Amino acid sequence: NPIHDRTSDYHKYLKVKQGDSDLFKLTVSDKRYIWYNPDPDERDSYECGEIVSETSDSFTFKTVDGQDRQVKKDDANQRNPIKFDGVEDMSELSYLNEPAVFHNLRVRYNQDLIYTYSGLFLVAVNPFKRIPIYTQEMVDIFKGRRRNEVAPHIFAISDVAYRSMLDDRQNQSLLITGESGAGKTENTKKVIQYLASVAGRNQGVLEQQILQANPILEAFGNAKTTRNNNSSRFGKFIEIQFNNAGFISGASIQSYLLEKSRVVFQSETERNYHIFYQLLAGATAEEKKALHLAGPESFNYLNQSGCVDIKGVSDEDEFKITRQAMDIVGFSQEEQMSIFKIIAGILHLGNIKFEKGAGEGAVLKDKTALNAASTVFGVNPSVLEKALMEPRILAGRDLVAQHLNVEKSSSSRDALVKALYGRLFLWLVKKINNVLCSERAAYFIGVLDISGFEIFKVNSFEQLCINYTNEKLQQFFNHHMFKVEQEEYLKEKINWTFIDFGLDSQATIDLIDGRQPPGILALLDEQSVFPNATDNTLITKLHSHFSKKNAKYEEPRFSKTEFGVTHYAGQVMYEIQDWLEKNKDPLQQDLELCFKDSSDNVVTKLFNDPNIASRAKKGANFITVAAQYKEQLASLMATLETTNPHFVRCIIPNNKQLPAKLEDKVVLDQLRCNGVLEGIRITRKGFPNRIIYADFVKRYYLLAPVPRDQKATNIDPEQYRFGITKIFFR
Ligand SMILES: Nc1ncnc2c1ncn2[C@@H]1O[C@H](COP(=O)(O)OP(=O)(O)O)[C@@H](O)[C@H]1O
Ligand code: VO4
Ligand SMILES: [Mg+2]
Repeated sequence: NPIHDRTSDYHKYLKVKQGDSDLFKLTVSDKRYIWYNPDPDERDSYECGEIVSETSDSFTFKTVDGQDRQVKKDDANQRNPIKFDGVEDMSELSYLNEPAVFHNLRVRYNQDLIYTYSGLFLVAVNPFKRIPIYTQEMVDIFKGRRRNEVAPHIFAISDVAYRSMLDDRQNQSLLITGESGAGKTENTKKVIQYLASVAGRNQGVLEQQILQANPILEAFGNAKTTRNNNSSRFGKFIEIQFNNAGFISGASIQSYLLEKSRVVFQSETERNYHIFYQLLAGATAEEKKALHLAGPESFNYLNQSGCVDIKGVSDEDEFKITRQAMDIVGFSQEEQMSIFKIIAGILHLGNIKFEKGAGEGAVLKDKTALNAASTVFGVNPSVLEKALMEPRILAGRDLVAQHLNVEKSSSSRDALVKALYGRLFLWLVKKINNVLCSERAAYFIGVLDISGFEIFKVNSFEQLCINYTNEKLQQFFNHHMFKVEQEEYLKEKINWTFIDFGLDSQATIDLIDGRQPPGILALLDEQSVFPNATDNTLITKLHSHFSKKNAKYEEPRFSKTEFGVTHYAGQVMYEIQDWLEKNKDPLQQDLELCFKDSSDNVVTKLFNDPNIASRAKKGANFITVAAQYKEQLASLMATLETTNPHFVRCIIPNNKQLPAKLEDKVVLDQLRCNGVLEGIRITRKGFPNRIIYADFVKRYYLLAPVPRDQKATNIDPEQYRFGITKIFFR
């Protein structure tokens, strides 16, 4: 038993190293310590000091340098006894304080132990390096073990969810939180791997396909951002489905909010979606020929950030992986080819150069890019050109051709690319889901991997929707961990004295998505269907409604085009530029007519399938992006509310994507804003386990002298409470 064998990889990689003679000595010391701030300005940088004296209300301690300091016992952050250093469950700590919590995570991190329990949920600190803890052998160990019998691991939280599914015959969810680059997506992948393994029908196809969906989605939905070289630029809710038996019956992926604008624009040093680089790199010369491709430097859509490659990554090699995945998922050779033609057409489109013509309306002097694109997409070039520069619209009922200028024509070509891309993405997912749909699921374990909280020099509409989503997910944790928990206690009249954990994202949530009074999204929507609205009228309106009126909102004095929102993770300044267009998400209809006529089977679907091509209508207008997403999100949350949730809090160690470099301020801000300590305090202070008397009696009347057919209901009364319908236990 590797679990017992100090020589096992399990022991080696998942357990705290045996401390030494000396350590033993320090461990038995009678000395007492405190965590303190050598510099009170830097409240997150602590030192260890020996408590030398004490009064009824204070502690006197020595500082590093050796000097002595005094503190109210009240404000003291006592250091836990060293035997606690590296503890698997921080709820065991005697002293629950910031520096102590960070310390324990630091101890574990320093020996490559990235997983640590915080009471009922898991904390995962990104290592920024490979740790061999995810092998089959590793998986095998977790298999069916109680959380308590094994070390903290994403596999273990996965097993528990799985057991709870089968035990309670209830659906579950694995909610993995974190800011951008925290490790949500790596963890998610581990969750899937585990489930596939432990509930996989052995004798691995459905299962491998489930697995294989991954690289396809990431090649098309991930990109290098300044915070993450493999940033998920869309969110996903993966439903792992199981039959009555507990075997994996299927899976389903729901995608959210693809950052379509990345296809046409990328900030300095970032990348466009990986796929673009994989194709250019992994394409054959025969393919490169037929697609009229060159290197990324030859394309405006890939040659503006200053970055075409990611250290340690081989686009050409990933291309092969993407392709095999498509192969395993089942995409036909023809399908794949159309897929690449679409990518290639996008690239050429991007190369179209509009020029001012006669007067205002634009002209296209060189048709190379235009012809190349038309040729790969299987659409008519003149038709496409007219659709770009002179699209037709109704003026009342009259039909008028517009004559767009250089700026509008480019924006339109951009809009066409974005729709091509977003719809291709949706098609890839739908294609994947259809392959994976083969059973009327008895249960599911849903894994949520969203784009996490992010802040850039320029935060736009995409950032707002992302951060809003992260704010809602945090609220869901708050709700679950504290709101609902206490209500049960209070409900069951167990004499719980309500505690205010001080964590509440409601006000921020409301500021954003409130109806009445209207929040930011409501106002954006109103202005969005207002004929004379401009980004300027929009911002003015936001300010008029929230400036000096909403606590979570700020109208900055240093800018006229930005507004600030105070999220759980920090305040973010948003630039209003393009918001109406972004919310409206327009696309000239003549563009769509051009594409519905494509000789390409895939292109056709993107434009002809109402599942992909159709826009929903809200009265006299089509639905906006905001309303639409707000709705998707609300629906997600409702679904989650029907599951038994398990939280994984991913923690980023620093902002450099470096291993072995745990930054205290970095980590502490996350622990603070995620509600980690409060969450530990609740686990401690309260009563996790509870059972209705009758299901308790019925279940086991056997330990009894007691019938099977409440009050009657030895074991110690310290760890138990008597509720009004159930009894509670620790
Ligand atoms: N458990 C882990 N093991 C190894 N590397 C990891 C782990 N978790 C995260 N990483 C590293 O951090 C990077 C960002 O992680 P990721 O899951 O993509 O973040 P996000 O939370 O943004 O999804 C990964 O590409 C990988 O380099
Ligand atoms: O960087 V991530 O949080 O996958 O968008
Ligand atoms: Mg991710």
